Amino acid sequence: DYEEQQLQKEEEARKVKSGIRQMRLFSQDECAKIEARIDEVVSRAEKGLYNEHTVDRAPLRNKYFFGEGYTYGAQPGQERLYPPGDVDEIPEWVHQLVIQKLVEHRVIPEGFVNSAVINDYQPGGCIVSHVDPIHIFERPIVSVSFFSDSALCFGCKFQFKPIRVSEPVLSLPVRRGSVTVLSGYAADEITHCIRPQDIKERRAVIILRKTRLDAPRL
Ligand SMILES: [Mn+2]
Repeated sequence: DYEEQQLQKEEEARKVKSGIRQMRLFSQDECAKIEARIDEVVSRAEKGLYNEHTVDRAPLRNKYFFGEGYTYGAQPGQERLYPPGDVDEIPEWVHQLVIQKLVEHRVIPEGFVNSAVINDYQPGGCIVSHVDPIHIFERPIVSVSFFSDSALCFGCKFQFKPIRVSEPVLSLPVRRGSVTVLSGYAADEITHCIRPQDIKERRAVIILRKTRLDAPRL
């Protein structure tokens, strides 16, 4: 049975990989300049200069929503965009330093991205198993990593089983300055998550997405 389980995990991992594209697009210098602006965002949030729904604080992780943000609404799936104008606009530097570079290297089309979420993790931070809500966001899902090298996990059923019973279907290395593009199986047909032990130093990720025109709002 365990041999079968193992072969099955390998097969699923192949399928996950089919929907993953990665590249290193930001040099150490570009990363440093972007990292300084991420620190500016954190500073302005701590000064209380953003709207309430822009900033979501948790013990080992903060989220900063720009352009569009979402939350669980009263109950498609339950996630809902905030009302228009509730979250702060995407900062110019995200357009100029990050998105424009992605467009230049043909990762996404011009005018695709209208949502930018900055996730800032301290060592030990955790994200629950999830699929990016398909009734909110079009594919592909793009993420850009900063401050340190880490890992993104796919197939996250292990989160709900005892330690030593299960493991991620795929652990994907995500290096500082790398761009990760999720489509097909990887974005639609399996969960992803982050494990505390994989965050060894501060890690930040800029998640760049397109909201559906018909995405429901609160
Ligand atoms: Mn996600």
